[PDB]
Order: sequence, then C-alpha cells, then structure tokens
Amino acid sequence: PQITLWKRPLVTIKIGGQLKEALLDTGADDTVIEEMSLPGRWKPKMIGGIGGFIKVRQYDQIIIEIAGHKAIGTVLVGPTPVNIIGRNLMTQIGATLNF
Amino acid sequence: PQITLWKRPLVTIKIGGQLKEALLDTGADDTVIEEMSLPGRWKPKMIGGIGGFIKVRQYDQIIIEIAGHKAIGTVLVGPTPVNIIGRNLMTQIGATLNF
Ligand SMILES: CC(C)(C)NC(=O)[C@@H]1CN(Cc2cccnc2)CCN1C[C@@H](O)C[C@@H](Cc1ccccc1)C(=O)N[C@H]1c2ccccc2C[C@H]1O
Repeated sequence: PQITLWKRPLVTIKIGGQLKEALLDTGADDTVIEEMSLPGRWKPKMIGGIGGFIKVRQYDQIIIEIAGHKAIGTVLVGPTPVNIIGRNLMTQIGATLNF
Repeated sequence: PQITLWKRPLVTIKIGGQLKEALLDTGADDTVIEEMSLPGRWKPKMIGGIGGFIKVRQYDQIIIEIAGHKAIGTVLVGPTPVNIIGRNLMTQIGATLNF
C-alpha cells in the first residue's frame, strides 16, 4: 500500500503466531517488540534512542508477518513503549519513502 | 524522490539559516533538532523516546526546508544525537511509505 503520515503508521503484525499492532518506523535501525513469550534462542543486548538505553532480548531469524508481507530477521523484545518495525525488516518487505 | 531503507534515510535540511543533515522518521510524531540558538519565544516540553523522556524547547511556526521542499511548523530543540524530521513536517512535503 501507500501510507500517508497524518496518523501514526500502525499496521498489524503476526509474531510467534500472535497478532499485534506495530509502528512502521524509518528512524529505527532495529525492530523492537514489547515483552512477550517468543519461541527461539535469545541473547541480551542494549539499544538506545531518545531518552537513553534499554535492555532487550535479541532473537535472530524470526518469522514475522507485517501487513500481510513476510519478513524473517532479527527481533528485539523488551520494555519498548510501542511495538516498532525498524529498517531491518522494512527493507525485507520492500518499503521505501517517497515524496 | 524515492529513498530506500538500507541505510538511515538522511537528507539535507535548512533551518535558522543553517544546513544540517536530518533523519526522515515515520516513527516520530514531532521534529527534534540538535541544540541550536534559534531566535524568539519558545515553550518548555518533554518528549518521550524508547529510553524515556528528554527536555526540549518548543518553537512554533519555524520555516524549514527538507530536501528542497519548504515546510513550516513546530520544531523542538534539545540534546538529541540526530536531527529528526517527524510526521508533523513529513506530511507537509507529501511523504508516504510505500510497499
Ligand atoms: C519525538 C521523538 C523523536 C522523541 N519520538 C521518538 O523517539 C519515538 C518514540 N516512540 C515511543 C513513544 C514514547 C513515548 C510516547 N509515544 C511513543 C518510539 C519511536 N520513536 C521514534 C524513533 O524513530 C526515534 C529514533 C531516534 C534515533 C535515531 C538514531 C539514533 C538515536 C536516536 C530511535 O529511537 N531510534 C532507535 C531505535 C528504535 C527501535 C529499535 C532500535 C533503535 C536504535 C535507534 O535507531
């Protein structure tokens, strides 16, 4: 689709077989999802944004459906304020900015 | 133009008589520019990122050119590691996400 930016660009995702709402975030290098049970192995990491750093669980090679499009890649899980789809997965679904 | 997401989507902006590099950020509600001595009145604000909140100065009706496209709107100034162009100004230049 073509998505305008008058409202937050929220989409439905499926991760670990569960549906969630997430923000398409071109300013995010990575994808970070709120705390959940997720099948796979993980390693601890820290990520930083406005306001500082948070501790997350890094899961690699996770299947995630984003607005009906498949991606398979790195998903961080931790105390993010909103679910965020970052560039690592937006590139996989072919998303670009246009103006 | 079209901007892919393999790398951070940085563009040149003009604000306050200065050229800067800034990130086109669909996840940002607001526009946040690194500390600079902009003239006139402002209002204190706090804004929340992934790691918590920071204190910024809110300036209204600030002219800013984004990749050659003029816009005018609210600009927040404060200690950010990156200049962020948020939705409030991206809408004004007709930016969309497409996939
Ligand atoms: C107005 C303001 C800019 C404060 N908004 C944000 O920070 C929002 C906050 N919401 C949350 C919110 C908070 C409070 C209220 N409403 C919403 C989550 C999404 N962010 C937008 C992010 O796109 C901002 C970028 C800024 C940044 C870019 C590069 C380097 C440093 C900072 C951001 O935090 N990006 C980081 C990021 C993000 C996710 C995963 C990994 C990484 C690394 C890094 O790329």
